[PDB]
Amino acid sequence: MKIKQVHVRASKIKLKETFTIALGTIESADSAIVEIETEEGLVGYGEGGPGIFITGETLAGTLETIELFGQAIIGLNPFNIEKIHEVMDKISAFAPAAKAAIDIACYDLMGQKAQLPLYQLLGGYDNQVITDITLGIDEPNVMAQKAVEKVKLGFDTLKIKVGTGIEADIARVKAIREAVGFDIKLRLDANQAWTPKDAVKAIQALADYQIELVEQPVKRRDLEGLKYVTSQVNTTIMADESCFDAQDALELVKKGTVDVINIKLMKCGGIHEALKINQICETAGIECMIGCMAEETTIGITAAAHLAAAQKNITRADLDATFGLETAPVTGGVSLEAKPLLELGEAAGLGIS
Ligand SMILES: CC(C)C[C@H](N)C(=O)N[C@@H](Cc1ccc(O)cc1)C(=O)O
Ligand SMILES: [Mg+2]
Repeated sequence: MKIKQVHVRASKIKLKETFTIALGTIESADSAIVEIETEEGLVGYGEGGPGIFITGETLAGTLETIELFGQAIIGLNPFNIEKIHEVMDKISAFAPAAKAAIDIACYDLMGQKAQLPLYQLLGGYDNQVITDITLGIDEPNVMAQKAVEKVKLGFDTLKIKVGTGIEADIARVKAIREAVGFDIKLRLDANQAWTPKDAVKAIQALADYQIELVEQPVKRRDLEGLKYVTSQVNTTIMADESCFDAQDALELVKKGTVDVINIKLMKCGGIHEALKINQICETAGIECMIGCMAEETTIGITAAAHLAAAQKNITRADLDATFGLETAPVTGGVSLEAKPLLELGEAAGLGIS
C-alpha cells in the first residue's frame, strides 16, 4: 500500500477541571490530529498531544512539524515504519508529539490493512487494560474526598500527585489512605518536586501507609539523586521525566537508577519507539507503566492502550486523559467515561472513526 496524502488539524478541548501537578496547571487539551490516507482509500488516525512543561513542545510547533513529516512520506508503505521514523528523525532532531502523530496513524493503517485489532499486531498478550486515575494536587481533605468518589466509580488504584512540600505532601497521602482504607493501591507522583533526601524522608514517613510506588521523586537530570532514592528505600521507584526514549532507558538500566519506567508515546515519538523502551526494560527486569499527557484525547489514549494490552512487560497503566475531556474529537476508541476498564474491541487498527 502507499500513502496518498497526509492531513492534520488542530483540536482544542477544555478539561472539566484544571489539573494541578508540581510542574504547573493544565486546563485545555490542545492536540494535533492527523489523518493519513492511502491510494486504495484506507485512512489512519494519529495524534500529537504535547505537554509544554514536560517536553517544551507546543501545538503550533507540532502542527508545523507534522506538515513537514507528511510532505516527506508521500508514497511510502505504512508498514515500512522503519523508514518512516528514519525520515522523520533526519527532518527533526526532537519532536516526539509530531513523530507519534505520524507513527500512530501508520499503525492504525497497518491494522486496517491486516484487518486486525492493533493489540494483536503488537504482541497480543491481552485485549484490554485496567487503568488508574490521577488525583490532582489539592488540600488533604479535598483529595481524600475525591479519592472516595473515584473508588466508588470502581477504581482500585489511585495515582496521587504531590509536590508542594513534604510536610503537606505527607498529609495529603495520610488523609487519602485514611479515607479509602488499605484495599486500594496508592501510587504517588511528585513530578520532580523533591530533593533526594527529602524524598527518602517522605517515603519513610509513609512506610505504614502502604505506598505501591513513587514516580519521579527528583529532578529529571538528577540521575545520581534518583538512584540514591531507589537504593535507599524498599518502596518501588519509577522514572518518568528522567526517561523519554530508548536511549534514556538504556542509560537507566545501565546505572540501576530505578525499578520501573513510565512510557508515554508523546515522550518517545510513538509506538515504534515505545516498543524499544519496553524491550530494553523487560530484558533488564524492569517493568513498565504506560502513561499519558493531559493534552491527549481518544486517539493517543487508544493507541497507548493497544500497546499496553499487547505487551506483557507493560504491567501498569495510567491512561486517564479522556476522563477529563469535555468532548471527544472522533468516534470509537477509549470513551470519555471515567472507568478503570478499557476494553479494546475486534475492530481493525485503533477501532476509531
Ligand atoms: C490528567 C491525567 C491525564 C494526567 C496523567 N495521568 C499524568 O500524570 N501525566 C503526567 C503529568 C502531566 C503531563 C501533561 C500535562 O498537561 C499535565 C500533567 C505524569 O506526570 O505522568
Ligand atoms: Mg509521572
